[PDB]
Amino acid sequence: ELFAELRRQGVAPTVVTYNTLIDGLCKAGKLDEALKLFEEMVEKGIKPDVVTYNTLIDGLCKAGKLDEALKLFEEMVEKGIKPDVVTYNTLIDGLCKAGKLDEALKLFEEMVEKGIKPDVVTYNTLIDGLCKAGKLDEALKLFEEMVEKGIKPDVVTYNTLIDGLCKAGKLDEALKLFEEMVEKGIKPDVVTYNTLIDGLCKAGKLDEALKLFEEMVEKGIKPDVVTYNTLIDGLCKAGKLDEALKLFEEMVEKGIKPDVVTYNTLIDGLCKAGKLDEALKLFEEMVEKGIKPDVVTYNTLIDGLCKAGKLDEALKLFEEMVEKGIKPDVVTYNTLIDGLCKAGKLDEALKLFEEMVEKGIKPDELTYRRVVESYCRAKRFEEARGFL
RNA sequence: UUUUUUUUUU
Repeated sequence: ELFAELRRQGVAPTVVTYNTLIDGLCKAGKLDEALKLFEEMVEKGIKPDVVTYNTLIDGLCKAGKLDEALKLFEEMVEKGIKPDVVTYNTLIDGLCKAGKLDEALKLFEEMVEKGIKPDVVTYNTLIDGLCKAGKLDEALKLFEEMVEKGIKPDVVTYNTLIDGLCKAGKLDEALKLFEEMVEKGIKPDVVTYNTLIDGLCKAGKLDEALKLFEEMVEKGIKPDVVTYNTLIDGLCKAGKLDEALKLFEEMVEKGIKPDVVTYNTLIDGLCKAGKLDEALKLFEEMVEKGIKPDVVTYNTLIDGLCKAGKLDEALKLFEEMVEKGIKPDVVTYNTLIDGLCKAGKLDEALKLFEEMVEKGIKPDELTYRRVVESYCRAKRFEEARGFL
């Protein structure tokens, strides 16, 4: 509202004010209103700049609308508004996270071709894409390459590689790398410790994780919500749910405020244990304390109910889910498809795939495998061949 | 004023 008022008087809105606003709308979520602000400013004769483009482009990548981001990239190049190292960083990230690492490497080549030097963020972004694509190998290569270029690895560089190494099973390497970053002027942070803690929990070394938690508290590094979500998931997975609820209480007492992941993590643990009551209790409680269940909450509950054989209840939560405006995803659909299919409700399952395709959700491997399976033991085999 | 790392669901 302050905008109209500022206009009203004699203050001509800058491009930075529109950029600030558009960023706000792109974070707050509402993308299409951001686009609308873009058109409004274009109209008023205020020229969108390279920051305007980068902002919208980022927001479109993170709304899943990649190809639209690329439309905007095209458009900015048409206008002579030259993409900069940030434009390319944004797009490289967007491509890596949409499973198009090869195209990302393309943009990486191209920016150099245009006299744009990759910076520490470019490298961090690619080392992350590389790791998450299984290519630890290439990631470390890149880590050598950036030092060759005189670009100084930062905390994010080390955090990224510590994580990749953990995820590949190489806990010992991650630890040695942690030591290396300390032996340098790089002070680890909450993320370094959170990453290491997660790595220790995943490898079944929960007490080493708790030790490390003590050490970060000692070293003056305040644990955050992620720290506690990580230890809570570790305890639930280790089968120690009492202790996890204890840590939950404890974080509330330490002034850490549980978020949606805290609640999903607990709901998962309780569902997996078969304590579907306590789980539903926490679902209602989170809504009560005003923490909006997302798609993972409902997915988690639905899978808990299907696994218990409470199909009706599960389906019901799917309905309530939609009615609350919560948009399903491929996980929701794989879960119900799976559950229906186990129940000899292959027809409905197929219908669920139909709807899935009709709302604009990609089916993914598991969906394919699953509906093929169900089509088979049915048994309509030509029906499956045509479905693929 | 915009871009990179850690935790939860099939």
